[PDB]
Amino acid sequence: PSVFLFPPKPKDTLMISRTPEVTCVVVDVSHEDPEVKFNWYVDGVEVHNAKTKPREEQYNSTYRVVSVLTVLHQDWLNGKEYKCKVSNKALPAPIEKTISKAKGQPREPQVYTLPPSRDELTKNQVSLTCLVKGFYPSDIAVEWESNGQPENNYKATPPVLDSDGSFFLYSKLTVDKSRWQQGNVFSCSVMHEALHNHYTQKSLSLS
Amino acid sequence: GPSVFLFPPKPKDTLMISRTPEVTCVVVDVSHEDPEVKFNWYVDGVEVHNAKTKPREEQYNSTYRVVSVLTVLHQDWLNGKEYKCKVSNKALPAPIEKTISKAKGQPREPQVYTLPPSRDELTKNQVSLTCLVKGFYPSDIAVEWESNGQPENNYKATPPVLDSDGSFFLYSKLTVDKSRWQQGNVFSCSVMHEALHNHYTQKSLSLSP
Ligand SMILES: *[C@@H]1O[C@H](CO)[C@@H](O[C@@H]2O[C@H](CO)[C@@H](O[C@@H]3O[C@H](CO[C@H]4O[C@H](CO[C@H]5O[C@H](CO)[C@@H](O)[C@H](O)[C@@H]5O[C@H]5O[C@H](CO)[C@@H](O)[C@H](O)[C@@H]5O)[C@@H](O)[C@H](O[C@H]5O[C@H](CO)[C@@H](O)[C@H](O)[C@@H]5O)[C@@H]4O)[C@@H](O)[C@H](O[C@H]4O[C@H](CO)[C@@H](O)[C@H](O)[C@@H]4O[C@H]4O[C@H](CO)[C@@H](O)[C@H](O)[C@@H]4O)[C@@H]3O)[C@H](O)[C@H]2NC(C)=O)[C@H](O)[C@H]1NC(C)=O
Ligand SMILES: *[C@@H]1O[C@H](CO)[C@@H](O[C@@H]2O[C@H](CO)[C@@H](O[C@@H]3O[C@H](CO)[C@@H](O)[C@H](O)[C@@H]3O)[C@H](O)[C@H]2NC(C)=O)[C@H](O)[C@H]1NC(C)=O
Repeated sequence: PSVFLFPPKPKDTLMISRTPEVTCVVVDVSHEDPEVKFNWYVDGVEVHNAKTKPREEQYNSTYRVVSVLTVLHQDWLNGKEYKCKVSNKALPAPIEKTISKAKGQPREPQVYTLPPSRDELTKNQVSLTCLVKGFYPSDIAVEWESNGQPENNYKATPPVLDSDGSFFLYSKLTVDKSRWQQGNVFSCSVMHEALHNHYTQKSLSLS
Repeated sequence: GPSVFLFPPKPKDTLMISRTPEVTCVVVDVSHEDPEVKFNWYVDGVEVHNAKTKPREEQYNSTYRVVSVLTVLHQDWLNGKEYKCKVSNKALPAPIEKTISKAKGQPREPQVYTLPPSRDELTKNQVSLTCLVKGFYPSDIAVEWESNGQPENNYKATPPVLDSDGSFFLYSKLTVDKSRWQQGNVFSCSVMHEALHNHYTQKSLSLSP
């Protein structure tokens, strides 16, 4: 029986309207010993608000059991540690796992929208690029939209370590050439702890 | 006990005829007492006799490490031939065999596009010159920057990323002093990939006053 502990999603911790959660997932729980007990601690102090799922049988004949703790946005961002302790009768000592935000001094992202290269205008679809650089830690959300609605066809690269020890990434949005040439506006919005109000937005249009 | 690792050539070694692509078979945790290792090599089942093994390197836990390098024809690797390394030893029951070959899949030509820095970046000491490379398959690729026929190395590239059509893209960011950009220097983004004519293409980027 193994334990895997998951941090909340970055967008959820950066935005007070959303609800950040840490998730403790226990796998390889047997039929022979099918009950699990969780104990949840924030900075070593036991908490009691966790919601545990009823166990679910997998295709491989084992059980999956999941416990979810809601965390306060500011506790996560302030580096508090979350411990999930799991007990089972086929376990000599219970497994403990501990998670918290990436350590290190935060650096603020610099966001740059780059139009498509002149050479790409011969194609039916063009590439609008969002350079997000100079940020730390790596946890970040970068999204594209137009007229306040999420754009369909894009992908970000993973964050990459830069020479100064900060991170960068690129997000590529693909749009029909006509939509660009008709002069529609597109915006890359970025969320990160080091941004004022955890949010900045940069637009990009043909002119 | 004894393990074997089989490594492939560096993409660009295979992509330029002047360079020497190698398949490298490394053997580790060879016993202190009965060490002698023999290397057999095969290309599509057919034995080849030009591998250059190095004498054993004794470690600091009474274990030997014995590397063996096989030079490979460029066009063989690109044409999907299979390279088998066979390592035998007295302390093995069966000799260990490992096989390796190029990533499969229909090749697709990368498209290459240089993007200048956003005007919002010109308030900084250093600016970002960007090369987008998309539509390529397989992911094996080399991207490099230069100026005035000297390599320009203050750049980092992203990993290849699977795009929404099965092809890969990546970006490579070059960082240069703002002054160098403002003065009209040409920077170029070299791309090397099996699906490009002559395995090479190059795109340039300069300031427009
Ligand atoms: C019966 O069925 C059961 C049910 O299926 C089955 O259970 C399964 O068991 C296996 C192992 O036994 C479990 O495997 C584990 O999976 C974990 C979760 O993996 C996923 O998430 C990872 C992280 O994702 C974030 O981060 C990535 C990079 O950092 C990003 O790429 C992601 O996008 C994502 O980012 C997002 O979140 C960030 C915050 O986290 C945020 O910043 C960011 O912005 C963004 O929002 C991914 O890495 C991972 O992807 C892997 O797999 C896919 C293919 O599916 C590949 O394409 C990827 O490249 C990658 O390889 C998943 O999406 C893992 O964390 C866990 O890893 C650890 O354990 C393994 C060995 O098991 C180690 O090799 C590994 O190194 C990790 O351990 C290390 O650290 C610990 C301590 O920290 C250390 O002790 C250890 O020694 C080691 O160093 C592992 O792989 C699987 O989860 C179970 N499934 C389920 C459904 O529960 C069961 O086994 C079956 N029974 C059998 C087989 O008998
Ligand atoms: C005794 O000492 C030597 C040297 O420290 C150890 O050799 C090392 O063995 C590890 C374990 O397999 C090798 O790891 C391999 O690394 C490559 C990276 O390219 C990876 O692709 C492989 O999958 C694997 O993880 C490692 O290369 C090797 N070190 C060296 C310098 O060659 C050995 O394990 C030790 N033996 C013990 C502790 O019993």
